[PDB]
Amino acid sequence: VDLGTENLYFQLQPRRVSFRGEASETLQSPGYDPSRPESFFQQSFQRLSRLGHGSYGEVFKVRSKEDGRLYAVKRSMSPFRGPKDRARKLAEVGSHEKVGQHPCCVRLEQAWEEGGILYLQTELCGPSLQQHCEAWGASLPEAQVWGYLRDTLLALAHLHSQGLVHLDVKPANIFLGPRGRCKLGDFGLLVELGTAQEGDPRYMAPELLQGSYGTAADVFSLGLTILEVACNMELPHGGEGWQQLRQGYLPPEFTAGLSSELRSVLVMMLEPDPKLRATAEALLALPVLRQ
Ligand SMILES: Cc1ccc(O)c(C)c1-n1c(N)c(C(=O)N2CCn3nccc3C2)c2nc(C)c(C)nc21
Repeated sequence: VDLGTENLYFQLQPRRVSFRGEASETLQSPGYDPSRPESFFQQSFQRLSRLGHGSYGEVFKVRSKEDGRLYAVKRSMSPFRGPKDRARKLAEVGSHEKVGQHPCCVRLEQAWEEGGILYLQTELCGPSLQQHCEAWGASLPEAQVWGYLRDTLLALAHLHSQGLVHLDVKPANIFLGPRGRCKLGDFGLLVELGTAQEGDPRYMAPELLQGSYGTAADVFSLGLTILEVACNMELPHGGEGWQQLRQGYLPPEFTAGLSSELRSVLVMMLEPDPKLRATAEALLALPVLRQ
């Protein structure tokens, strides 16, 4: 109703977080007894390794005591600051669910809050596309690039058909599947056009400087994502180089080795004018991007 004015503006029992509807907020698991002081997360999972960390919190590789299967769990660092912070963190679950089952989107298994900490349990993926390129140590071969471009386009087509904008497409937010596949993840910044925060400046669509939000923004971000991985090219967060990449410039020092076909597709994705920029649907229809 109105975030920032709540009665009791100022929970040691876990509560399921869902905007889908199931009615059962109560969590249970083998290995979990709510009368013991450890959290649901502590009692219900074997934490195997830390996959990542930052200001947001941490991600663990875990084995579920429920099914013996491997998952990734992301947890927030600190208790919610208050109801706006809580509403903003929970909105990730709403967005993640709103996305849905799509094979090119990271699948959310369940989410819960406890002690003001938010936990999201997803499928365990492979490394991020950024981590993949770091391990590769060079430009990805185009055969790999075509598969990751297709997969991430399928993911964007799925979001965009539903009026959803990811707003933070980049190698760090794309995760390897088996067999040269990948999945779009990190729906924390996703917005629903015409309803109710900024992506990585290196990948940001030029029209966002004027607050012009649209699905086209994601196509531009994926353009620079693919340019980066295909050319092993570090993207500037600002200055002349940042501007040039938003004026149709492809640096010849990095891009001379691109196939005409991959170059042509990147030019359509990097079109500065969001009204002229190709849609994900339009790109997936091109014979060069089928099967
Ligand atoms: C948990 C979570 C909730 C929401 C959501 O949108 C996403 C995408 C995730 N999510 C995974 N599924 C990760 C993962 O599965 N891995 C990648 C890192 N990595 N390294 C080796 C294997 C892996 C396997 C993962 N990793 C990190 C560092 C972050 C920040 N989130 C990740």
